[PDB]
Amino acid sequence: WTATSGSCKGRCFELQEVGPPDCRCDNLCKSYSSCCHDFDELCLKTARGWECTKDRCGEVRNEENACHCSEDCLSRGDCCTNYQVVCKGESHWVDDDCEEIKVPECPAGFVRPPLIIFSVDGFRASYMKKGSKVMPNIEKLRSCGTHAPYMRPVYPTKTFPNLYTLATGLYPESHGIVGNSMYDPVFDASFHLRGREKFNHRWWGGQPLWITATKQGVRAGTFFWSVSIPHERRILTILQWLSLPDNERPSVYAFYSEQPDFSGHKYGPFGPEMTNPLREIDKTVGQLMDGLKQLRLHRCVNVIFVGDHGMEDVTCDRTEFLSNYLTNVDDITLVPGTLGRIRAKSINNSKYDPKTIIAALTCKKPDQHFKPYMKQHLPKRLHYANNRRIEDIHLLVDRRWHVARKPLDVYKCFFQGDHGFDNKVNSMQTVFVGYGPTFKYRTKVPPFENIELYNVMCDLLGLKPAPNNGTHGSLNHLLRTNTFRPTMPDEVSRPNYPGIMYLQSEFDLGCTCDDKVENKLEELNKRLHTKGSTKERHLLYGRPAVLYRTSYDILYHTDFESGYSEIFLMPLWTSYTISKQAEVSSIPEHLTNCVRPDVRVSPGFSQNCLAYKNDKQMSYGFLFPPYLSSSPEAKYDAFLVTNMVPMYPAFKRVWAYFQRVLVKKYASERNGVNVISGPIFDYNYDGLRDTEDEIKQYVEGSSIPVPTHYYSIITSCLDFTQPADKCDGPLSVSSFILPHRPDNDESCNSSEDESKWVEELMKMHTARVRDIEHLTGLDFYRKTSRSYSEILTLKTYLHTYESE
Ligand SMILES: *[C@@H]1O[C@H](CO)[C@@H](O[C@@H]2O[C@H](CO)[C@@H](O[C@@H]3O[C@H](CO[C@H]4O[C@H](CO)[C@@H](O)[C@H](O[C@H]5O[C@H](CO)[C@@H](O)[C@H](O)[C@@H]5O[C@H]5O[C@H](CO)[C@@H](O)[C@H](O)[C@@H]5O)[C@@H]4O)[C@@H](O)[C@H](O[C@H]4O[C@H](CO)[C@@H](O)[C@H](O)[C@@H]4O[C@H]4O[C@H](CO)[C@@H](O)[C@H](O)[C@@H]4O)[C@@H]3O)[C@H](O)[C@H]2NC(C)=O)[C@H](O)[C@H]1NC(C)=O
Ligand SMILES: Cc1nnn(Cc2cc(C(F)(F)F)ccc2CCC(=O)N2CCC(CC[S@@](=O)c3ncc(S(N)(=O)=O)s3)CC2)n1
Ligand SMILES: [Ca+2]
Ligand SMILES: [Ca+2]
Ligand SMILES: [Cl-]
Ligand SMILES: [K+]
Ligand code: NA
Ligand SMILES: [Zn+2]
Repeated sequence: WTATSGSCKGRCFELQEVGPPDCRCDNLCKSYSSCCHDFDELCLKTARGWECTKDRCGEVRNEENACHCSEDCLSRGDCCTNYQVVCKGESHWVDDDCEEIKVPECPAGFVRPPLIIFSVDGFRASYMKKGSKVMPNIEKLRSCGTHAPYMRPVYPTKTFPNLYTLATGLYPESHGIVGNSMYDPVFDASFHLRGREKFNHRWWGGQPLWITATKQGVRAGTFFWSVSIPHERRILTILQWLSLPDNERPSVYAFYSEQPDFSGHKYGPFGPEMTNPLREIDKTVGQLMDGLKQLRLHRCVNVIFVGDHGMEDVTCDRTEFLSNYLTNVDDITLVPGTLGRIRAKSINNSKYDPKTIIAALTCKKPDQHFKPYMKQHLPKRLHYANNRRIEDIHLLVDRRWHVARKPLDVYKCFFQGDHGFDNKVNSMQTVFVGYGPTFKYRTKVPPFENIELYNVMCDLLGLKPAPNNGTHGSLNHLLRTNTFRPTMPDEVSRPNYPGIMYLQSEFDLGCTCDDKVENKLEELNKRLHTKGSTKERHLLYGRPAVLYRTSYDILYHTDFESGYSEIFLMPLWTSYTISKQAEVSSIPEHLTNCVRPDVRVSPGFSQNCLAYKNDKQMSYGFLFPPYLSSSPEAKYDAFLVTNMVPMYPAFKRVWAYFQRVLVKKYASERNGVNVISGPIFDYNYDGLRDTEDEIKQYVEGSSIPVPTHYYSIITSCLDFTQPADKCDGPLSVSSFILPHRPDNDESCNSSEDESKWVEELMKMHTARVRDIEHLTGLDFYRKTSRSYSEILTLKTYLHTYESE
């Protein structure tokens, strides 16, 4: 209930909201059906439009006008944004040359440069180039400020998850806004775009920037705008707030445009109808910048122009129907469209089986335009699992397609655009420009992820960020000043360096190897290798630091070095360098099933071959590949029991092709590579390293835990004219986190040779180094020549494999 008979007089776009039944005058009151009776009359004036004209200059103030051209308007803070251009001979901001903003040039009383976030819905990254002729204000912000070629959104690439990620620095799984539509089974409640459940605070986790600011004594303008407030009025409201007294004036503001998304859905991303929305957005930027210039704020404010996601060509004829695969289609609930999420229609149906739904959806049609996953099997880079609002069964839909339950859902076309697909898809990428005293001048930065921006907005305002998924410091290169200078994390566990401590006969592991094959030149030599003489070649960036409490050993070899876990009975990491000139060899026939005890590591902290023999599902692989041994004698090291890891036969196909073919391919293409590989245990799919008590599967009969995934980090010189092991400058990296699965059901062409499917699999499971850090508790690149912030940027890089 709302007692709508209060008044909005002197309360228009008030910044503190009032409690029901008292009526509201804030920028969300329309969205709550709570505005006072006179809110339209007083707060949404439109009389005489939005621009001063020659005949209005010096007029007598008429409070009915939408904005003013009278002499007092500047000190009142309510002039039309073009007032000084029409009435005082000034130039539009867009017509002024770019001039470096070295320091904030702010009116007295400003304690910090304000931040204005200019957010645009569905603003696809390529609009910056393809629309540049019709967006002169945006183009000047871009060329004169700091810009990225694109900014990566989060998955799903929809509005609500992405705006809230922008606001919090959190993945959707952590902030809780996992879609535009959700069912929370603990609440037993549904969140939808229409309706009122979405206003309940219980959906919205983390700490968004406006709360962060308020808690630390920095005032914030309200970020949300009811859809019927026109853009001109949003801009004028911000500019009016910027004229508040010092004690009342916010330091952080957001504008939001529903365009170009709205028109994109109707017309496709490049429909000829798209030029006009782009022009109109540009005009709105121009109104802000002119208005800031009038207030002497154009060289004071930091402005961020940022999108939530892009837009793809999608029509209703490109819909896949679950009714074509499932016999039981009425026993499921589908969240449909550019992704799918499936759960049982009724929790009383004991016949509902996810395994049989997955199987009925797996590789059933030759051109099938979606792929089912149990959520824990989705690519780890999507970080899309650890939330009860994310259904166990997921469908990753191909770009340009939809999925629906039944044909009647789609005809009971309108639309030519949509979005929501995998966040590496080129059409889903969006934009970032920063312009202001605190951003760099005329500077292009590499693409980055939108989860990073919260930290930077905090830096811009002198705020300590709440705990988030950004890597704070990774975007320091965007900033002229207010950089954040973190210290590397301290190592928690120091390694042991075991020497030869065990005789061969102390091992009863059921392993065999044909290696009784016998010199002081080459005996001193092999001793030096075991003591670390080649470690500078294979460990190029220092050993990784272990950031949690555990017991592990460093093991040196000619060809590779490893950090061996006494708790998990395998390496945490294995590091090796393969030059451009390295040669690939086969496993000799006599060594095919060779596994050799490691005389540095106790039988009690070793794996055993008998467990693998007994476990009919599980085989083994090696982390340092025998194929890349530097010599026949060095090859014996590769068969140590301490280089062995549990592998499903199905996975061995993948891993063998990576090791035998791809590593050498990358070393040829990149002029040598350094490789760090290892196991990952994430049984609770939270993106973080499991403790021992979280492990759900062991090699039958043993204490050997089975990884959920295998990683590799592949580093070389960014200047590929220099070999990876003699690189003077910046590094280049690509990484993956491969799911350790007992079948290759994910890969529909897996019956073909590995050359036709393995690399496509690996591309899908591309990863950042930081993703592997979360998953292992390890900290990489500890000893380079490079600045730490540069290394943090390196750690957030994702190799996406999309074209330009
Ligand atoms: C991305 O960045 C984020 C932010 O840094 C990372 O998320 C953090 O991860 C931590 C570990 O998973 C986690 O720490 C836990 O916090 C518990 C207190 O949590 C509440 O308070 C905080 C602080 O304000 C708040 O942020 C939390 O918000 C979550 O939950 C609400 C619902 O209340 C949601 O609205 C909100 O969206 C958010 O949800 C997300 O996180 C929760 C987990 O907290 C998930 O379940 C959701 O799916 C969603 O992803 C909470 O309101 C604290 O109680 C935990 O303590 C347990 O573990 C410790 C280990 O130190 C143990 O010693 C204790 O005994 C304790 O265990 C007891 O409870 C167990 C569970 O009931 C029980 O099994 C035991 O037997 C014990 O009784 C723990 O410290 C932190 O909350 C989140 N923060 C956020 C915002 O998500 C994230 O990891 C990053 N991602 C990556 C990939 O790096
Ligand atoms: C979510 C969310 N989380 N935090 N915020 C606040 C926020 C943060 C930022 C940030 F962080 F960048 F700084 C910027 C701007 C805002 C305000 C957005 C705003 O005023 N909105 C009201 C209108 C809504 C339209 C839905 S309908 O038009 C559609 N729904 C879904 C659609 S689609 N395109 O199909 O996915 S369109 C959007 C929100 N909003
Ligand atoms: Ca959007
Ligand atoms: Ca985990
Ligand atoms: Cl959704
Ligand atoms: K076996
Ligand atoms: Na297959
Ligand atoms: Zn949209």
